[PDB]
Amino acid sequence: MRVKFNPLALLLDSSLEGEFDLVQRIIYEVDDPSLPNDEGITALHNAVCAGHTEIVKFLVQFGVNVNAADSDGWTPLHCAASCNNVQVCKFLVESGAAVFAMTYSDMQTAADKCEEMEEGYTQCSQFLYGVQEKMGIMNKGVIYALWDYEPQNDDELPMKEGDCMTIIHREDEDEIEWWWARLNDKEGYVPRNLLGLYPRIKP
Amino acid sequence: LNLDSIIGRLLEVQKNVQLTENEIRGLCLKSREIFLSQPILLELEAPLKICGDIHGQYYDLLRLFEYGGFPPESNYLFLGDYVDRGKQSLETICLLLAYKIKYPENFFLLRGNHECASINRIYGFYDECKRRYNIKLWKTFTDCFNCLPIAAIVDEKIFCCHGGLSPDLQSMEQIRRIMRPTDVPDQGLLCDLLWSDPDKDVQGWGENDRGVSFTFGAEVVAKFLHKHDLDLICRAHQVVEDGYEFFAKRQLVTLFSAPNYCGEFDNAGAMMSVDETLMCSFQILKPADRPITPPRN
Ligand SMILES: [Mn+2]
Ligand SMILES: [Mn+2]
Repeated sequence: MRVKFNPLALLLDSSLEGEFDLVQRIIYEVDDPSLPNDEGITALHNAVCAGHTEIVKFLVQFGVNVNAADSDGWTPLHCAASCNNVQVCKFLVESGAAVFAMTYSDMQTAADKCEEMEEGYTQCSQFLYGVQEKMGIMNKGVIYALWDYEPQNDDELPMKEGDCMTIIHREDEDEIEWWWARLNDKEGYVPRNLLGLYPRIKP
Repeated sequence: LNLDSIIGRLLEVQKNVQLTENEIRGLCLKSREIFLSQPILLELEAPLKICGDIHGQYYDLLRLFEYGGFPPESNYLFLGDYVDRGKQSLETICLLLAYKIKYPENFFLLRGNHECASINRIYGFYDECKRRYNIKLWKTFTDCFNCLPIAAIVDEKIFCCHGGLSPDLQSMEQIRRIMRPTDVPDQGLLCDLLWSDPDKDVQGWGENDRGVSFTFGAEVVAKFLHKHDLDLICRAHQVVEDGYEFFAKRQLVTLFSAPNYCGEFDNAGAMMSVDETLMCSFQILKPADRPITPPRN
């Protein structure tokens, strides 16, 4: 009979501490690797904040919730941005990060979290603001729904998570936060803060 | 001495609780005899909850019991530092002593460095006793604090103490032979058990900024566990941001159970639950004080 710690507690700590070998083992003993602690912090949060890039990838390739928000609404992208870590920021965006996800107390996106006085600020903020600018224009305007959405108005498209759509018209028709998109044979407004440049990886 | 009455009046703040001087005296006197009838090195079995510093934060002690289950629903081991700094050291220690007398085989208190007449003379408890009662009561607490056990081993796998390791700790039998009642000496085994700290930047035994005892590094932890076939050291004594903090690849854990310690930190408090298979998990006392779509324009 030996001492062992709760596997979820092991996933959080090993992801924070950089013990990639343990992360690979203990993750198959946790029920939901996306489950947070008592403050909304997940294993992916810890890996991103501590800069353990290989763990960030592994968790994201594993299918964890790339957009899990804490009590303040901080997503992993918010964390990467506050570290001015453009490389992780790009990998998260390519993995389904909600670009326009906003925090609760201040209504700020990840781009707004880049740290003015720390190194890497220019490249990281210009990447994220640049993605906010060209989202729905670059890549032939192709965009992906990161959540389900039943419409609340008649001119709103129903979205299933993973839906691939084209932004026909954005930010220029009396709607700064809703974009006119095409989904298959239908057109309608979609809410920008549930959209990604790329879709999530499926768990 | 009616313990149910006493505990009831202490639990009624669920604000000062007015126990009589003789009631408080009786708590010290009955608990002292129980402390002396049990070993100074406790040998316990899981399941149990383990808690760190309280420092007179009485309302947080009630939160601990609400979360973990009031005695005797759960077994408890407290690692010391019940008094000083906080505003309600008297309510804190009185309820812990009352539970110890009610459930002496399921409720356990270890001595911390503040269960010491030299330390709590100056860090609050002496003043609290003098203000709300008298000096003689403070001396009765000292006689009782001087009989507290100082360490515990859970299922021969978890070594528990308030502070940490000691250069003078070669065998558990040296703990067992410390006689009571005793003060906390200026140096030596009992002192280190109540006063030492781990330190990630120390190889071996370093200096301790408290001016007492030593710091110990990760290698000291590993050697101690290997020699005594232990898996874990569980200690308290230092405020940690998340209520619990690992050291030396999770071979040691620091537990602290007073959230917003001193009102100066924003720390959480934690207790550790050990189940029958020695699976350990942490309950956090938070400091007591699809996404939404945009609107249409
Ligand atoms: Mn303390
Ligand atoms: Mn202490």
